[PDB]
Amino acid sequence: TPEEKLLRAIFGEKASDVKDSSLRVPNGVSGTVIDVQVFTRDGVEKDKRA
Amino acid sequence: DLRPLVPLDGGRFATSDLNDLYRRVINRNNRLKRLLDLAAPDIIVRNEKRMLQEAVDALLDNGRRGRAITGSNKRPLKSLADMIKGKQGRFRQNLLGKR
Amino acid sequence: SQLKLLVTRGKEQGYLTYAEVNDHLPEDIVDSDQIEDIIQMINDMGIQVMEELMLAENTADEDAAEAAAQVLSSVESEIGRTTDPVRMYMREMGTVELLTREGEIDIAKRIEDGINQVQCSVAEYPEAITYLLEQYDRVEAEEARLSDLITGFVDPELAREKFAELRAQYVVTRDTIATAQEEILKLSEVFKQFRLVPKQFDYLVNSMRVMMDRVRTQERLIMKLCVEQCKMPKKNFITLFTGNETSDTWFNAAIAMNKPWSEKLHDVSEEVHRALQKLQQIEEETGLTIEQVKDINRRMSIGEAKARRAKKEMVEANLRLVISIAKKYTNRGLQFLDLIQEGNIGLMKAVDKFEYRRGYKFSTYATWWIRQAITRSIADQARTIRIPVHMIETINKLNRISRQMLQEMGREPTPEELAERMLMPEDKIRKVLKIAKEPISMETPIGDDEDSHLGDFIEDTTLELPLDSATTESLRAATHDVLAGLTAREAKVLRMRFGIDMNTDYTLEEVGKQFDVTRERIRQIEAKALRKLRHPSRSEVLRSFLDD
Amino acid sequence: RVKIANRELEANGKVGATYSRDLLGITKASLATESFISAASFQETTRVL
Amino acid sequence: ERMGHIELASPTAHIWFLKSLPSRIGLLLDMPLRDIERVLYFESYVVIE
Amino acid sequence: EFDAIKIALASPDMIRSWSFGEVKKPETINYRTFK
Repeated sequence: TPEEKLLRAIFGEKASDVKDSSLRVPNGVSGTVIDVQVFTRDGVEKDKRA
Repeated sequence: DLRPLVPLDGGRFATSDLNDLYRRVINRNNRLKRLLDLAAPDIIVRNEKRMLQEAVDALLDNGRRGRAITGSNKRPLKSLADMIKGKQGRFRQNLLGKR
Repeated sequence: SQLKLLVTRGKEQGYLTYAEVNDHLPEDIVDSDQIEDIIQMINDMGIQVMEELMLAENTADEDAAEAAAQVLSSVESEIGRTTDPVRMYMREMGTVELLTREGEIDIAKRIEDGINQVQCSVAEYPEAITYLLEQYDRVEAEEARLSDLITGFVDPELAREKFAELRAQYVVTRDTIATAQEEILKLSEVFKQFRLVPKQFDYLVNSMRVMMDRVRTQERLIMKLCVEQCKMPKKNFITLFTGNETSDTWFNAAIAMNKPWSEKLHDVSEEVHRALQKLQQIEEETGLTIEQVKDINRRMSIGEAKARRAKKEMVEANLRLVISIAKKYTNRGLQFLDLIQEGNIGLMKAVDKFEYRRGYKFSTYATWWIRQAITRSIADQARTIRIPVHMIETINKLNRISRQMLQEMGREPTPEELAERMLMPEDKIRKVLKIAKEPISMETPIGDDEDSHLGDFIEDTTLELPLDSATTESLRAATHDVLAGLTAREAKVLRMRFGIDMNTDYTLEEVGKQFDVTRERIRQIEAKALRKLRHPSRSEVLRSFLDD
Repeated sequence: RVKIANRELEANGKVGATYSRDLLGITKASLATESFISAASFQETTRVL
Repeated sequence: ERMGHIELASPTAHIWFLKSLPSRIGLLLDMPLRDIERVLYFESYVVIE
Repeated sequence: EFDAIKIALASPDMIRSWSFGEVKKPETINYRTFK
């Protein structure tokens, strides 16, 4: 928009071309992460932690 | 945006039945225009006019003249009259008591 | 009737069960649909019907009570009253004779003569033959495709000489305008051995129709001015107008009548003289008289109607044929009557393209065209998000190679396996099988407590949260403050360069024209102001709007 | 309605209408409502509209 | 909020005003219901003056 | 803001005045680019 425009042109912090949609813990829940399982589509590069 | 067609998870859209009913009215109306401009055999034209009438009545109030059509997943498509009336309609369940 | 006692019985008891309704029905009511509709009648009035402290309410009525009672008394005699489309159509289609066992060739001969009458009717027209010589010269002078005038005959160069010969014959017919009658018969017999392109023939017919319409419109301008405004008498205008049609005596020697009506057409006198000169002028624009071309297209419309009144019969028989054929796709996401309608349209299509010259029976070929058109309309209008027809064929061959690969490979197809067995690149098959699935209805009954539906949980991804509108108005106020801490130079130039509290943000040159200074000064000024704003005491308040 | 009309006529010189009071059930005294919005709310909506 | 319109090439009776019981179309012309729905689906003809 | 709610039939000219354009084709959206 406008003046948000001016506030990014002043402090020069770019507008990132990506939106944040990460999976975060619910509100109120507080527990250790006892497991992590990663599935992938067939023929897709597994990341470092898969 | 009252009869929306919304993207779900997986690319499989989700639509209100009013799109089905508007589509069935529009196809039949275009076909009646076609047949009228072909000088078609007037019994076929009678059938087209009758089907278009039934479609407009399913659109206005389904299950009010014959049997509800249909629906695509074997359950009566809801029309504008169904959108107003009924215990699970619009005058009652979000008009008098809402979230 | 007996249903009267049934209605009063239900009103006595306050209800009506399926047993008593099955008893008290008209015995020969064999129609379950009218059964459902009559129970819906007896219920839609109230009493309510069931199947077995019943104190809820009545809901109705003194107005609709006698309405439904009247409908019941009538429906006691409703013998042939199915009253639904699919059965009404079957009735009115079986009712018509199946009078087609190689009478198709007789119907075809009827069409053959009727379509040659229109041929000779047009071909007797001078200006159309002028148009044809025109298009022979243009199509051979490269105005269109070299065969963009004729559909063969009973050869580029001997055909061009043939058409030069026809051109000579017709132009001498024009030369010898009695003497013109024999030469126009020459014209007709010399064109009678040819065959045009049906599109050029179609424009021919439409031009004849515009001739007819304009001649009748000048007819209206003649008549309605006096025959419909001054009340020009009917039979005298008949015996004088048609019967003369050329001279000044029909109007100029009729204004001198001084009759009760000839004392009424001096108003339109010059107007009907304009109509007279238009008559004779349009006779030129067509070349021959109005009467001649008029009766020409009259007999042509006779032949065309004669042809059409036989396609009707054969489409009756072949529409029984189409209701036969259509029933292989009753569960293709399309209505049965819509299937039959597409089949009927394709049937007319094939009837105008059926040929006796191969001696082939009608059904095997009309069913070809009908299966074509019906699968076409299925692929076209059976799915809300229209995928084109080739995509439907591709998903079909994918499915057909899927059942096969399942019954063989045991476990299931997969994009690797399918890209193996099929000839696709392993990824457009991915998108194909992504595309095939149907949108689930937004009124799906969810598995919840409130009778909830799938349309209640579809959230909204376009709305801006009121913490994010009150985090924009706070920003507008903060920037208006921090800009107020500045000269009118910086403030005005920054509100103008950006879109702040203003319309469209201008470029540098527009800011300069507003300040009468060149763009580089504007850039220096705005950079100066941003430098001034970057430091704290002007940056602390704006920066808190940045959670980054 | 009849009350107010014949009352303002009684103020006039003309004889009012001799009414006779009915008596309905709640599910029919509610059926007769002036405003079609509420009536469409708790009744057969198609009939009301 | 914007609305569209489909232009029916043939007319089409409003089912609310043909099955409202009494049929408003029917009780306006004083033509009984089955006659109306018999001229409707082309089962018969109806003279018009 | 607004007084009573008026109701009546709808003239075809009134229904043409409501609309912002005719609907001629039974197309919802494109299947690849969902516009």
